[PDB]
Amino acid sequence: KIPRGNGPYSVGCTDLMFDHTNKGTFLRLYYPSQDNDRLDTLWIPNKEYFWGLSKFLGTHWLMGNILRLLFGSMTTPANWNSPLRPGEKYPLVVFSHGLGAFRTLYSAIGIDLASHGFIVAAVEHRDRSASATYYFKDQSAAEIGDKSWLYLRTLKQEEETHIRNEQVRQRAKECSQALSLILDIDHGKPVKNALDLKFDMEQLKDSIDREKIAVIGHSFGGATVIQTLSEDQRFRCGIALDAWMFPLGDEVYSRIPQPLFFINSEYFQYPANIIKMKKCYSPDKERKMITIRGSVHQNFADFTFATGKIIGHMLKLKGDIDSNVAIDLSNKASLAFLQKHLGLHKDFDQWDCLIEGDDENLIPGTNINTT
Ligand SMILES: Cc1ccccc1-c1cc(C(=O)c2nccs2)ccc1C
Ligand SMILES: [Cl-]
Ligand SMILES: [Cl-]
Repeated sequence: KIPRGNGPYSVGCTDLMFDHTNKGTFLRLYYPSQDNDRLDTLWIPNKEYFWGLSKFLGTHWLMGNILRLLFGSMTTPANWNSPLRPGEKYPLVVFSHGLGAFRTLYSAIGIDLASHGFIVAAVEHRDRSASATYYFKDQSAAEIGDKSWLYLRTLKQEEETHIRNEQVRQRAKECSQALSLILDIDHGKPVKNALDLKFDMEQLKDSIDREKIAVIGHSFGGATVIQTLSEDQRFRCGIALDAWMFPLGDEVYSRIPQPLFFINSEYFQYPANIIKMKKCYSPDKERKMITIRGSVHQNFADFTFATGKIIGHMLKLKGDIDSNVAIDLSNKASLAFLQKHLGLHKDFDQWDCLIEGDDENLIPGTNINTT
């Protein structure tokens, strides 16, 4: 089980694709919901995501079929297509997934943020960093639901620097484009969802606290946070969850005026990566860094709740720390950070001490020595 949100709001979930092309926005929306008696949300909704997952893990696509057998009916505790909770303007998080992931795989984060009164737009990237994604070749294909699938691209050694940087820049553009889509919907601009789903986008009219915008992401998505902030000032702060810094250009590091929070796992980080995080620091800039004790890279993803403790530890989906304990720390410290830098009038400041790494299961800053 993916945990339910800890906040007071019920959580809805829907998908939005606009336009229908490989250049349009595809996102999964998590939102405060009016109702709590809908069907739970299908975690991985299409067989082709399992094929892409199997390719990314370096197995035969038939292991994809076995993963589908084991996980294809798994749900996440968000009310599918629930009406939006009316009568409040919600701050907006745009969320960026890791390499091999896609929009649906950070629901523990998305649901928790929504349960505290956020709208969350979890982007599906079309940079070939997702294990799979889909779109429609044209308007006829969209109408009949004839999906075109795009699978993870594997790189040769000498494509690494260049293609990862091309990908992070496309990812930033996709985050900006998703923001603009949501902001235009918030006006009441008619948008016809390329997916035929029983959620009226007209509900989102006048629902966004238009100045309270953040970008959050894991791993590749953590780099995407930083790229996005340097190029789109509409984002007011960023949270990089165990950022993989390698994709970022040399130019970005001095170009991030917004507050930035690094939440790291203990066992992923390494000096080359920490050195790159430290390049984002300047005395005029607001920077914070914490490390979750006993955690691994995938503690931020829903894969951490998908198996038992032994299989979990074996597959590096779980660390020595309990997965619920770890995600609570990351989500609560995130809430306090967003309250501070978005200027929210909630009670998230109760977790301010977590921003400083002041907890038995937190390391202030980093465990990694860079000398
Ligand atoms: C746990 C799980 C459930 C359903 C499909 C795939 C997985 C899986 C996932 C990873 C993983 O670490 C990642 N996959 C994509 C991005 S990270 C490693 C092993 C397994 C079995
Ligand atoms: Cl290193
Ligand atoms: Cl790790």
